[PDB]
Amino acid sequence: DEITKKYIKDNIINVDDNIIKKKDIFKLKNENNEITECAFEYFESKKKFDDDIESRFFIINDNNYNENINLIYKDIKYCGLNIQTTGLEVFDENIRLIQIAVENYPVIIYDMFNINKKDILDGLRKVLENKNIIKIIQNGKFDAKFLLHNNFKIENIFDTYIASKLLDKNKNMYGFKLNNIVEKYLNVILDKQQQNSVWNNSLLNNNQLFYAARDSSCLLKLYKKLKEEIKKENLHIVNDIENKCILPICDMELNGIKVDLENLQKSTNEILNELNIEKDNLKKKLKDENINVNSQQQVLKALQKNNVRDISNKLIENTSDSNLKNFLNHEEIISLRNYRRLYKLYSAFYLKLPLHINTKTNKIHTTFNQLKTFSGRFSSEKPNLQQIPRQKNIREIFIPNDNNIFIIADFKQIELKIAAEITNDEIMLKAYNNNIDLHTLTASIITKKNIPDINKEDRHIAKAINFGLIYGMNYVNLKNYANTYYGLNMSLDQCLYFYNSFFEHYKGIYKWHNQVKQKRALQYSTLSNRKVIFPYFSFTKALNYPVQGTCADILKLALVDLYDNLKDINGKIILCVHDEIIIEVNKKFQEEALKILVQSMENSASYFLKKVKCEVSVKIAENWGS
DNA sequence: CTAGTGCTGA
DNA sequence: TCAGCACTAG
Repeated sequence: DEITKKYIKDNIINVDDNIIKKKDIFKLKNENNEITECAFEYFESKKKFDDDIESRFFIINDNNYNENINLIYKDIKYCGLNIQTTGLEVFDENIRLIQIAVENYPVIIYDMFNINKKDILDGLRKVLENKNIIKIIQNGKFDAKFLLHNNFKIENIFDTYIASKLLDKNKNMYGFKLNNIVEKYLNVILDKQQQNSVWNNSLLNNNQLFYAARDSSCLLKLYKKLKEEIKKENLHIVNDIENKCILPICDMELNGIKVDLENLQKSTNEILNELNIEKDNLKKKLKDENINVNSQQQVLKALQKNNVRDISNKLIENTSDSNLKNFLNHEEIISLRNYRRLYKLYSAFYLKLPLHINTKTNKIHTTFNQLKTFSGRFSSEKPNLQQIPRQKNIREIFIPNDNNIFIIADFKQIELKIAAEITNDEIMLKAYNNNIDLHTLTASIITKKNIPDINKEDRHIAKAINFGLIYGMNYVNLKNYANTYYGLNMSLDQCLYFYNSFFEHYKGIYKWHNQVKQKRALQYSTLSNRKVIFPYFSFTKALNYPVQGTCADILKLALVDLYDNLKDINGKIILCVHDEIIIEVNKKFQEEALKILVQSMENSASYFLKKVKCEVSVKIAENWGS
């Protein structure tokens, strides 16, 4: 039909009319700073949209290309960037459209599947690569991944999703989509009713492209309002750190971590054989061949039948971990706990990892979020690399690529040092400046011994108590935390003495607790001014948000600096979990990468914390579990 | 024979 | 998060 092929030469198919090809004379400055009149071709919606957002759009392909269109990019400061892709997986999908939105101009849509002259993208590469031009994106991680994977270099970025998330102060988890944000801040409905229309086809319908253009032009007005809103709330530091942390995260996701298939198979066979042996032993002990070991009620009934009792001659009724500890003087329950451990490992990690390794490259690629967590720390999904077992044997599976070497660096006592800085405790700072660990100090003041005499067990009691009480746990509740997560058995009188002694000397933390509990404020802030508003008062969250948020800020600034400092030796950032950062470098640059990483982490720590000097433990490792 | 909720730990 | 196990419905 002639109506549907009116603009087929530009790879546009007309569905419901509502499209007109119009030519107008534009005014632009030549490279020599001379106003040169140029005539372009742009498409417009025949039926005007009720909103004020821009809807005109160019389309640049192999034939329609005009050399003077690059004059739009000259002497700009912000540009709206949005890309449409054939699918979500970066490795199995290509980029369909690149969209650049420039103020008081139509959006420029690059038809990637119909571009073959590499000079067509010459100006796009410069406008993306320039550090003085701010690129506005929605969910910038996705677009940055897709652009970097396709040999585009992107340097500056301003994610409207990040600004919207920070401004809401973690009040709501859902929302924060382009329609929601634009409705909230501009009072305009984008009509995002496109149900993920077909993009793989070379021809694209009218409504698809007009939805694409309005999703890009609206980012300029959102930038204008959100910049002022961030400046008003003094969130510019956190916003800048987060925006610059997009590229490190995308680099981590693209690089991934390699998996040794041979060692993985060997470990899987060994663990499965051990599981079978333990299952047979438990079957013999439970005296029920048909019993399903995994069934909770069945094992409860079996143990009840066998009549394993307490020291108080009390029978078990729940197989929770805390309950199982009380009953340990029988072989049956020991075998049951061992089997539970083995089964948890086998069914959580070994059998689940092969679903995540890509056979095309033999690597695990993770999805890193940076604002879903309440504290602000990174969170990983699909393969939850934070949920990997911490045992040395398990982590030995992960290895660097061929002809490379890992460099693992992690902070020491970062939460405690941040707490000392924020609360301004007189004694903690003076201790740290003399090179004594706060765990050692806590152990010494508890045990009344001098610093040299502290053993490892006292250090362990200190490790429990310091993390226990800094976040406001009551002395009664210290028992459960100590026994559950460290195995120490403590008498409540001993806990009372520990609490009194701990808060008698560290005056700063006591004053901090008193102020936070007296004020009962609903708004809290970190040292990067990342603000959060809780629905109601929560003492533990109140005392925990500042330190952990500042730790997240320190790690993010470290990644931002490290990504720039590693470009000389082609280092690859692989992972960032807890207070740990992993980078792979070639074996020739083994020595320099260590100094680069140490300097980056130390500068990041010293930017925020000023009283205390942070130290980093770095080791050159052949594999993760070294 | 397939669907689910509802409930219990690792 | 993640897995798995008794109890309603055709």
